[PDB]
Amino acid sequence: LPEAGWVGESATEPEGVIPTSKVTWANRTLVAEEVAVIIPVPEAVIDDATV
Amino acid sequence: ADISRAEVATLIQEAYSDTLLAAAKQGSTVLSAFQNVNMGTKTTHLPVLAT
Repeated sequence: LPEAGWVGESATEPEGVIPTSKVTWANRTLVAEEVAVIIPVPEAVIDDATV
Repeated sequence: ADISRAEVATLIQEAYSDTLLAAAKQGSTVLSAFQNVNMGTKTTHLPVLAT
C-alpha cells in the first residue's frame, strides 16, 4: 500500500514537501503437478472373476 | 551358336510349394483319448461315489 503524510506550507523548510510513495504488486503461480498410480493384476484373475 | 538355360537367367522364375508343411500337427493324446470338460473358473468340484 502507498503512504500519505500531513504536510506543512513552506517554500524552504523540508516539512513543506509532499512525500513520495509507491504501490507494488507481486506474483502468485498455479503450477500443475502430476499425481498417479499403476495397479497390476494377472490376466487369468481378470478372466475368472464374476465382476 | 546356342541359348543355354543359364543365358536366359532370371526370365525363368523359381516356384514354391506348401506340400511338405501341409501335414496336420500332432494334437494332445489326452485331449482325444478322454472327455474334455469346459471350465469357467480355476477350480471345479466333482463329487464321486465313496460307499
